[PDB]
Amino acid sequence: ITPGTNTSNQVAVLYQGVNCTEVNVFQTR
Amino acid sequence: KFNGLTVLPPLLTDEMIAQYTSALLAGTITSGWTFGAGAA
Ligand SMILES: *[C@@H]1O[C@H](CO)[C@@H](O)[C@H](O)[C@H]1NC(C)=O
Repeated sequence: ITPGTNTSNQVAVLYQGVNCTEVNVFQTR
Repeated sequence: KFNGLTVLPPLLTDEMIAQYTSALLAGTITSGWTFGAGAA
């Protein structure tokens, strides 16, 4: 998940369908 | 469902769809066609 590279170099990562115990960290549905 | 198959969730939950059908229905009852053309 990214804003544009013209806007920031920060990114976030989604592990689709994976529970966080198996992988700042947040458990979405 | 596990041979590399996955099912992804929809962007809008059933509760978000039901808020949209409620808003459409409450607009239709209280304000006629006007909420489609501009302000209710
Ligand atoms: C993730 O796994 C842990 C340990 O099995 C469990 O306590 C937790 O309820 C799970 N959460 C979800 C959203 O699956």
